[PDB]
Amino acid sequence: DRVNHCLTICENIVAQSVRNSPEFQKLLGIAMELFLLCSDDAESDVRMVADECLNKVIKALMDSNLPRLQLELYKEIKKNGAPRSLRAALWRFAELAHLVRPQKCRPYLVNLLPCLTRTSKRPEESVQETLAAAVPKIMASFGNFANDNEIKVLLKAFIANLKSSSPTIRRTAAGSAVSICQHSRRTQYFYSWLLNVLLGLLVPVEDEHSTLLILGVLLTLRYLVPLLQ
Amino acid sequence: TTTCVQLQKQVLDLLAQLVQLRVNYCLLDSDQVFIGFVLKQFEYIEVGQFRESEAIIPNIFFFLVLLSYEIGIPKIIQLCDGIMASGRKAVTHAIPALQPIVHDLFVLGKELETQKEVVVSMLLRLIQYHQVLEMFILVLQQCHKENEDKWKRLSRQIADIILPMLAKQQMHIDSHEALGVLNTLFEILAPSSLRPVDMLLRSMFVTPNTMASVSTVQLWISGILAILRVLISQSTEDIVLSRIQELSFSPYLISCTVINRLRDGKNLPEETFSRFLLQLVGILLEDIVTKQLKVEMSEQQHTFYCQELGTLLMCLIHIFKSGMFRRITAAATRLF
Repeated sequence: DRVNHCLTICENIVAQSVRNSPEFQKLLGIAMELFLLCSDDAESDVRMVADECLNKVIKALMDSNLPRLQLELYKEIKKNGAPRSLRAALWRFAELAHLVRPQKCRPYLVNLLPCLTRTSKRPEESVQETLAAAVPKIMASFGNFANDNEIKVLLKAFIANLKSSSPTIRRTAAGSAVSICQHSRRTQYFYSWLLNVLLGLLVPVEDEHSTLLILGVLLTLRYLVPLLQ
Repeated sequence: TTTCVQLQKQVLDLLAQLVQLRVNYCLLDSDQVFIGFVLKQFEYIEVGQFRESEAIIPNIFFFLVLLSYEIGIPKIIQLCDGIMASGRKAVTHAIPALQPIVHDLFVLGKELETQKEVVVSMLLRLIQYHQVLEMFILVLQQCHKENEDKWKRLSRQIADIILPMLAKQQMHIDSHEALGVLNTLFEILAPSSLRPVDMLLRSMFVTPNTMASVSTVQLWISGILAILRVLISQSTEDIVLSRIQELSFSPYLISCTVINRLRDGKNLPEETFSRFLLQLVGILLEDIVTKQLKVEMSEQQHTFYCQELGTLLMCLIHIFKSGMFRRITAAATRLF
């Protein structure tokens, strides 16, 4: 009954042919909250049905109503709750980060930096491993719009996860920090800043350095060498 | 509503066609929302907050001038000046903006003359790139068709701008297309602008700052080649050698110890010109042989450096075979 409920919600959203209406926007917001509630329940049926269903709803509506969507989409990032809900959410929204306009990109950056600081500290391995393909897409679409101090704070936030013991969180922090510095604003200055920080982490080498940290620093340098050319 | 840029490019080309084919401007029946949105895109480009502005800007300016033939031309020149005087590098934003402006203002009363002077001064501010030199070849041809006195004065003015830039290696001549455009620029330029051989020789016999870098050598030898083709073509033999007789041009300008300290850190004009040529050959061959392939130079720099040596040996062959240069051949037979 819940599967057919989410599916009839889909077939009643799409078959309106009524766009830019306040009733349709309110119905779409309530039903979008219902979709990311449909994607939470623990079974392989309801999650996958709501997943393909929500992809149909998003791809059917990229033309007309884009900013109402990503308004509701960032509203259900900011809640910062379940792993699977935020995971599928951040999938879709990193994929749709490049459909924004450069008129509205600065508020989405100002509001996406605290949520990236929040979800950069989550100890779940799957949330990190799906944050691997999000900071490149968001910081390629939005990255040229921040100032210096915000990118310094957000780089220190991703550097503070190089100390962990899981391999996935270290490689996602590495790829995240490097892909922040790929598209930032002044690429060579941030490359020199990460070289200063990473060589400061291993200053004189005849010391104890918590070898997981050494692995993380070498993985950051493996991602950072190919762009110093 | 979009963000993909090739859609925006095709929409601007479709509107350029709809304004070329003489329909009314009834696509915006009441208001002017589209063109104000285009001006807002100019604001977002000039700030720098745009992702793929490289592939959109000439179609925007072509649409603006093709609309303004019915927006003033001064507003289009002020937008191009706003991109130029405050923005990114100029091979993608400023010069593809200058192409549809200059091509659709010279080829196709007093206000036109003032805008011509402003656009010419803008091109004089951006001489350093060879695409501006192609655009200025179009300038010189469209001035030579109209009147010759303006042609001679404007050629004189850009000639004594362009020769100190060749003297101080400030001209980007790293490509073969840059030498091609530079040589066709000096061919199409007026003969009375280059007729005293003072400035063509004071910019010829020059020494670079440090020839330890590959690009400095490459720009210096490109300047020497691109002025030496003019000295072979435009001027005779006795005039050049007498002009070297009057000016104190020593043949020990680039001697062996001068080249070595730059890499580490009674005379006939026959003698000076011949030793200068053969020692430029020495620099090119000793640099092609004993330099590494990916350590010191790139792959395109290697082909253009080999290609410079090819064109300089061709210039030596044309000096030795044409029969117009007799004294230089006698000097080379007594200097080899």
